[PDB]
Amino acid sequence: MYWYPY
Amino acid sequence: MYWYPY
Amino acid sequence: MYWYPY
Amino acid sequence: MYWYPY
Amino acid sequence: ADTIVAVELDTYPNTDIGDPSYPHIGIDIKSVRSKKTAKWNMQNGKVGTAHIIYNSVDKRLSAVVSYPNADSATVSYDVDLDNVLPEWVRVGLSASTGLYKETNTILSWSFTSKLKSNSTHETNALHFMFNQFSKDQKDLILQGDATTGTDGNLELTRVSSNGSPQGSSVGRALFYAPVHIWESSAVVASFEATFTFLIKSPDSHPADGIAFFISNIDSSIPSGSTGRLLGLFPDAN
Amino acid sequence: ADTIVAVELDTYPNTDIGDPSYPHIGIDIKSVRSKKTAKWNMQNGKVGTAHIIYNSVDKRLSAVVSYPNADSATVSYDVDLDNVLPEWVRVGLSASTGLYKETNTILSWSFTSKLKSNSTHETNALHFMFNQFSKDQKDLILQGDATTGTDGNLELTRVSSNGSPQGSSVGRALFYAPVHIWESSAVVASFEATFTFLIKSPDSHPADGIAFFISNIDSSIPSGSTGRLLGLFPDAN
Amino acid sequence: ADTIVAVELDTYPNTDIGDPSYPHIGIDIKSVRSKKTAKWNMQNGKVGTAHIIYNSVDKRLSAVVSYPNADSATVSYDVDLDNVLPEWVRVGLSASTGLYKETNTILSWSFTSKLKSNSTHETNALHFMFNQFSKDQKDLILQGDATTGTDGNLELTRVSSNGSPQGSSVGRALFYAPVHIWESSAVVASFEATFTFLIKSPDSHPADGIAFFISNIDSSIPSGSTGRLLGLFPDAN
Amino acid sequence: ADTIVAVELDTYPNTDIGDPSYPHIGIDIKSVRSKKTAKWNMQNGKVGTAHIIYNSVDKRLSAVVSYPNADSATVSYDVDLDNVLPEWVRVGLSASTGLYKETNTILSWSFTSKLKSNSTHETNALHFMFNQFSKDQKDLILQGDATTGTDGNLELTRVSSNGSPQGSSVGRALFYAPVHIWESSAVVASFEATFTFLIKSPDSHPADGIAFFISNIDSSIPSGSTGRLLGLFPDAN
Ligand SMILES: [Ca+2]
Ligand SMILES: [Ca+2]
Ligand SMILES: [Ca+2]
Ligand SMILES: [Ca+2]
Ligand SMILES: [Mn+2]
Ligand SMILES: [Mn+2]
Ligand SMILES: [Mn+2]
Ligand SMILES: [Mn+2]
Repeated sequence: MYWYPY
Repeated sequence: MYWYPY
Repeated sequence: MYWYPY
Repeated sequence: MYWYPY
Repeated sequence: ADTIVAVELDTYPNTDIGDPSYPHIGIDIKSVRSKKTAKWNMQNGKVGTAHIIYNSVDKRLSAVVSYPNADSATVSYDVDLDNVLPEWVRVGLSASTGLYKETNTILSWSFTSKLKSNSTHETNALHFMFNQFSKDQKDLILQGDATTGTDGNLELTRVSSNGSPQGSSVGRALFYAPVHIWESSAVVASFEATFTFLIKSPDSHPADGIAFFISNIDSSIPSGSTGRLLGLFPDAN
Repeated sequence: ADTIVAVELDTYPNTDIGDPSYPHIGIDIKSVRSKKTAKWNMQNGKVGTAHIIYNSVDKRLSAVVSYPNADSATVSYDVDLDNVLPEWVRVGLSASTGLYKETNTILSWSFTSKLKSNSTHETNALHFMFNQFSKDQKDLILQGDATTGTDGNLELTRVSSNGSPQGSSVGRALFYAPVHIWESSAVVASFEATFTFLIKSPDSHPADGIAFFISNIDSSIPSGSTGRLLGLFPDAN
Repeated sequence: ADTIVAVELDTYPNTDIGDPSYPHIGIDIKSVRSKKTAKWNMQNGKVGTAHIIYNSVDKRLSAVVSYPNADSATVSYDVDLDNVLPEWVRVGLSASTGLYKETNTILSWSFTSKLKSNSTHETNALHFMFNQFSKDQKDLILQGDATTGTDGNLELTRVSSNGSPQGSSVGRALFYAPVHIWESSAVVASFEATFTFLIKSPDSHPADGIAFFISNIDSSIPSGSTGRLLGLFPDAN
Repeated sequence: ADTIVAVELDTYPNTDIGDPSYPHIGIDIKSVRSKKTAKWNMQNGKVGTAHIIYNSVDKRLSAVVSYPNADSATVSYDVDLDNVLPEWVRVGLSASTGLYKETNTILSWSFTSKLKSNSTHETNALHFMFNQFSKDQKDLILQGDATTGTDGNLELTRVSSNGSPQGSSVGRALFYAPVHIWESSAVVASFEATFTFLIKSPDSHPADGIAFFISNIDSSIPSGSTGRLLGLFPDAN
């Protein structure tokens, strides 16, 4: 689970 | 010379 | 990582 | 209708 | 009835059903009354080319008709094909003649369809190209008076032995395999069609036109669709 | 009856009819007894690639099957297709199981056929590419137990709900539109096919294989062509 | 200076130079201040795809950026390229990092350009496709910190041995051969570019972006064009 | 020095160095003394077509030259290019005249190179097609007397204002970007070339021919390679 900055 | 109707 | 039948 | 050299 | 989207190369102005007062090109969405047209300086007896493009990102159907060393005619229309055509359709060429005639000869026809579903780059594509038609063209569905074989070319409408166009004639040529024109999960769907025609009219008074169309898989020529109907629509509403 | 030409990926050695004592790749010309074979280090459970090529200039049919980071097998046979097939044909994929079984999954399939006749660069071409199969694949003719959909893959033979291969299964996939494979007048005619498969057998000692074939337009599965017959031939002659 | 048209995948919002308040995609015409943008839900660590299309008939440049099983970002801008770019140009990919970093990895890149002059169908076309880059990619012009070889991929910006992105880095990759993007006598000119990227950011705070650009044949990285300038423009006017 | 591999269209029989007693097509591997030839019924003043094909599976280089409605000549030689060329090369067209002369006009030229390595369907490809040459052809490297423009044609050798062939002329056309012709790890590598020429000689008894060649990236015309040397070799060894 690699997915979020913003 | 073959080209025109309208 | 199933199978070589050889 | 130039030329075949044969 | 059938569902039909077509780009028409109209040669006779029937300004009684919405037609412009001159030879034009237009985009038809389920009706013979074009959504938008554009004056087309048709050159009797000269070979010409028609380019049709459309992509799902812009949802814009555009067409270009040109003649070597001449100004070209261009027409576009913002239309979302997902809400007009079933996802599986057939593509083809239709032409007609009525009181007045012309030859509706096709010298070549190529088509390319790309579909990219969201499993990305996984791309499905169909591409066919015709540079010459043989007498027995099995990958083609000929309807009406349409015939191939006339040495290389595809005669959409009736032409006599001596080579003159006949009146009241209708013919179509659809590609055998169905085409997947659009799909819900599609990231990008596009297609482009190209064909070269030769509209010849001994009595400089041509009619009625040639068209590139897309329709339901089982579309067939409507009754009395000769002349002004270009063999695509049943009436003129 | 039918006319077949195929490149078979034979997974089980039926010595009783010519098969070499090992999984192999072969070229079949109107007979299940390959005119030529090459051994194939098949890898149960691994995704592989098949490549078939041919051109009229060399009249040599060659195939390459390989697996990522492993050696590939190659086989070639000199043959003039003009003297074997009708000029119009259909192309497809065939697979079968018998006593022993295996999944015969196609993850992608693309074909390209080009024919250049006797007129300045007039080239006729057909190209299709399936990177994903939909549940309703209208441009494919499924015969026997063949089915598409199950999340984008073409399952040539029976597969249970849980995913295991069923014995005694047969299935074929033929591209809807006919292919003009040769013309008694073309300078050069060529075609190339590629498809990635996945052969997985639990009861290890798999059977019977997958084959890329070319046949008469109206070919159908011969009765009793399960197992060793690969759903292509009616007998082992 | 250079003349640059680019589609940018901006990951850091520098809303001080016109940037939106979130990761976006935009079209830049000779300036870093995009003519039009569109919110882009960037997914750190996921492979994505970018499709760019443009044809001379519509004179509209469009781009689509998507991620498997996710909504896509789309942006278009009506712009006539004939009056912005020289007829011969070079195409490539540029990326950058500054205070904050990310990996700007390219996994594949394909490009296709078609030009049809009015001597009709006489078509000139260029097409290249990269699915894997080798350590010594001679048909590519690498600039700045751009490198290939990292087993298949093209690293536009600096990445350490262990695999983490470095700050203040600039790199570009231009195709060796010049491209004929437009021509006066052209009936129809089009091109489409596709590439898959992998923007990874250990500290969920990526920057600065990747871009597909078109420029004069001798364009090179401008000074201090790291970070927010994506290695394309000298200033931010 | 240079590394050459070429398919020559030899118009004059230089028996003093191996040439057969007649116009021929040949395959040259690092020597002007063809490893194999086939006679060629050349037709002065007629537009012709050349077709060169090769694939790594068969490792067989074949060429076909023909004229509309006339027989074609074919030649093939088995060779493993991996053991002859560097993995990166340039492709081009070469032509020459000597005492006797001839026009060596190229009306169109297209090339396609595909390389599929060891990873699921990863295919690298390059394709260019010239259906018309512009005066300023930036994607071509012209050497010697080669010139483009003169209304869309590539004139490999000297031609006077009035249009007659000059003796003692040499000229080559190489595609700007390097080509990755083989890779020590590709399942299949192949390339195919096609070009239409026009060889016309007034002082009938024409010389010396046109050749499609593949060489090291930095190849140049050897001095004194006019006439019998086809602008490819420095001597007849
Ligand atoms: Ca009308
Ligand atoms: Ca068997
Ligand atoms: Ca920014
Ligand atoms: Ca000679
Ligand atoms: Mn109309
Ligand atoms: Mn067998
Ligand atoms: Mn921005
Ligand atoms: Mn020779």
